[PDB]
Amino acid sequence: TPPVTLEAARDNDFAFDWQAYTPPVAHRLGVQEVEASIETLRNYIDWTPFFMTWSLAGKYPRILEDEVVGVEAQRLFKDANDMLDKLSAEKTLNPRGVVGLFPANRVGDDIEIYRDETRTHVINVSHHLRQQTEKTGFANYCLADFVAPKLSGKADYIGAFAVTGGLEEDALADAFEAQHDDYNKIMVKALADRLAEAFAEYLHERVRKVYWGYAPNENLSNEELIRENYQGIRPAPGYPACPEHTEKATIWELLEVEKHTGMKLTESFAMWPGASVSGWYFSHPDSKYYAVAQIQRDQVEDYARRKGMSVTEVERWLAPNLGYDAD
Ligand SMILES: C[S@@+](CC[C@H](N)C(=O)[O-])C[C@H]1O[C@@H](n2cnc3c(N)ncnc32)[C@H](O)[C@@H]1O
Repeated sequence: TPPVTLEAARDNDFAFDWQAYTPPVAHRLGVQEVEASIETLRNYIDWTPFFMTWSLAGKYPRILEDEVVGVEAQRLFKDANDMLDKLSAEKTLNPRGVVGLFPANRVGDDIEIYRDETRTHVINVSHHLRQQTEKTGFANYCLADFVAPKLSGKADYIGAFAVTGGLEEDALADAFEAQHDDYNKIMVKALADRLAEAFAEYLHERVRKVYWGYAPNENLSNEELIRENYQGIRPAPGYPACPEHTEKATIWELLEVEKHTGMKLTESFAMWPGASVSGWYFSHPDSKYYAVAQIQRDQVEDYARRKGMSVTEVERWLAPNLGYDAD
């Protein structure tokens, strides 16, 4: 579809009646270090991606019943589960995380995060991109649209989190590798992954129910959680609704991630350990995932100005999304 100017994009933003909506107030504002045991996390594991890691197709649990790959799947799963028992027992892989909730308001395509409820001092800004193609009856989405504009005078909030399956991940895989045991070496990385992702599901649930607290009586099964049948979203930088990776640096700063979990970001803004998940929390009932997709040169120059970066640095990071021939 033909791109649109940034201005026409911004003119077709998410239309909602803010004067008639009262965003839910965050019950626990602030930053809180969190933890979760392997035992608790196992109830939140989505196993389908583990089987796909072992090049097996099929969705858990039906996959355990496949007359051809069923038996290999059952072996994998049994070994998966005995290793979990062992890391659980020996406390050798320890999931760590941090979560935070903040007063926030939308100004343009960005989200201002305030030091407190007087909302007079911006401690950080969460920058976002807006879809830049001609949209038919649908707004040109930007994640900032799901937070109340500062102009509406409504108090709103945003949350963030960073979780890891454990800082031991490499020590464990490194040891399986030294003795040429690539099976378990894969096994331990595949599990740390499931655990990181389980912790993100579990923590999002605690946020919906207690920390932000807008859905205190929520009672979803793990399959309902996997189907995302809850109110709200937890977009992660790097994913399609927010493809710009350097924003992981804002989360690291807001939650003081390294100080509270030992998790670090690299030169290309990847997270260490490898089994880690970071992102934002949005409470709006209408929030959803989508792809920003191809963005034009006017959006790149504006984004660079807001971020305080040169247009070429922004070109490096948004390269998969430039809707024009970059250089
Ligand atoms: C990666 S899966 C994780 C849950 C799944 N059951 C699993 O275990 O893999 C879905 C997650 O990816 C991120 N995500 C997916 N689509 C996204 C989008 N379009 N924009 C931003 N983040 C997105 C969100 O953090 C979301 O919770």
